[PDB]
Amino acid sequence: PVLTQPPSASGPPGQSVSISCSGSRSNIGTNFVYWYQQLPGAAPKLLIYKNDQRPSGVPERFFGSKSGTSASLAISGLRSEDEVDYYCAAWDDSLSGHVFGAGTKVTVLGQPKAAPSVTLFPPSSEELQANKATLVCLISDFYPGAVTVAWKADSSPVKAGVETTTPSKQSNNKYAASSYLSLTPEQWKSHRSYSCQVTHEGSTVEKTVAPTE
Amino acid sequence: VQLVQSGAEVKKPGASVKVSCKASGYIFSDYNIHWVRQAPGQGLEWMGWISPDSDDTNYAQSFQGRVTMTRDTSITTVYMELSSLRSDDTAVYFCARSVGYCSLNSCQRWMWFDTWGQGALVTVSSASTKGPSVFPLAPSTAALGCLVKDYFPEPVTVSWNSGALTSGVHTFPAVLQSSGLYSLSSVVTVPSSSLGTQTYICNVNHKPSNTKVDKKVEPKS
Amino acid sequence: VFNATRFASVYAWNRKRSVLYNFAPFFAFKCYGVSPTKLNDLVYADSFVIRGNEVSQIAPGQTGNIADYNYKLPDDFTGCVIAWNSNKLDSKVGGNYNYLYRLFRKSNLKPFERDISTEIYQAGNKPCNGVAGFNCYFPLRSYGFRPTYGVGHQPYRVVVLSF
Repeated sequence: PVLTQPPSASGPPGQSVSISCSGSRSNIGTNFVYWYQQLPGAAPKLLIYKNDQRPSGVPERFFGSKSGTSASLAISGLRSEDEVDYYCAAWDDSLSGHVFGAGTKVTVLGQPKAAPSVTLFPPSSEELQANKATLVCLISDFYPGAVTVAWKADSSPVKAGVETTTPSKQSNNKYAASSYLSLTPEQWKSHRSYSCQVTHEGSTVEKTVAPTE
Repeated sequence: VQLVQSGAEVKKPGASVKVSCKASGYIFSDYNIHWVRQAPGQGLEWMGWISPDSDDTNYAQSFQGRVTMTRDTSITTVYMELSSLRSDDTAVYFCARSVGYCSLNSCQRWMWFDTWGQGALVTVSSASTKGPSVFPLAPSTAALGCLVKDYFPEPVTVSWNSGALTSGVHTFPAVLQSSGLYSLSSVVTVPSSSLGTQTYICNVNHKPSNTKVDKKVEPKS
Repeated sequence: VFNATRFASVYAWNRKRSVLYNFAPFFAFKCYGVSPTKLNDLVYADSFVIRGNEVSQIAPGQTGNIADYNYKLPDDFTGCVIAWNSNKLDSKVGGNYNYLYRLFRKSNLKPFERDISTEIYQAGNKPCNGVAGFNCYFPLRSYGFRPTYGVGHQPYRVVVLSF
């Protein structure tokens, strides 16, 4: 018996966006529901309480109401502050505990498409005495940040030993990630060449490394 | 109203956690202190509350016999005990003050969390700490960097020539392998001419083990 | 019964089966049938908390809000009621939501009878099974207490001594 709601809602600026929240018998329609706004990487604070009421300092453009066993929240005006996560909070009597929502993401509706850049860094000589061989492959300057990195060894793709990182947030509205590989030092000379490629916007970029520099 | 929590520490599974928060600038006896956890990836989750005038520690049904919550009213603190923490309990933890005060069960209709302290997250896994090792990276514009592996715990910072070259420095996200360790990479992009007259030194550090190894990078011809 | 730290609300009151003048000054110390000069020359314990406006509603045979919906004395009665101040014990900043009352019910109660139920009241024609929106309201409402309240809104702890 948990609250359910759409994970993300997107709208253009100029009109409002509506967030719906439906509950069970003992979540909504028998008790009040509250809305919490979470700043990214900080403590969330109250935005809607008592189903039509707001604390002082909250601007008079946030609207919430409920009709049946479901509640609705509407936000009018989306320019620079309301691109955060929202939570549907209410009291439950069946579980006798406070329950929350899954989390609603709000996105407003000029960045051009950019081709990714990949550099296959060759291994160095210090790793030879460590009995370890890790191939490093970096990707950057790609939009959007939804990429799949694949490794090609000689004439066959490889799945074992892959490492994939979640793309991060830069200072120029860009996403970047990285890929590694677990490898034995003897196996580096054992193949003809190794390949690091990524699938981004239908563009697969090919870089090849050789053991003979 | 101000609420201050403690920092984040390393906890190997099977050990206990020391998480607490204090009350300042207001009367501590007339407000309940609820606790809310949040794992990264999904929504919030409720823990329980403290009535700071008696001994009433209600919990949720899921974690009824798992958690231990204790009041220490002398130095206006609220302590919390979780022993034998498991892999699903890796979350940031908040303590929050609700307006008003009630200790019953049919009184939560008018209880919402007004103010929140900053969160303190907990850790998992049997890795206590390992001395980080910086590895040279040869070029193949130009790009050179230094790779560090087997460092624990987070965070670990990188700095290039005491921050003199900060342009083009990208802080890549950390990675988790199957062995449970972490690897971090940081690279800087330079043009294709000024290499031999600019000795780029990346300075790394690790605060818990107090280890900071500064290393030169040599191009390979 | 008098020195209890926790007092229940009026809708779900406690029932418990010396000198009484060693307490605080009393707002309402009146008795029926017997007098305080006759009680010392002479038993149930039902206690709850009532806001300062409707303390006079606790009386044998008169209508009102708490005297018609939560707890009410019959027309015939031989015991009596003691009311006393409680402002530095049960009132605190931010409100005290432990003290509830029931406002909506099908009809008035039998004497010496209590009801503990959260069935949502119906005030119209469409049967609302579990939706407390319009025309269907939750029975129990909470009335907090702040030190900014006046002389008629303090939570007065009260008890009846039925004989």
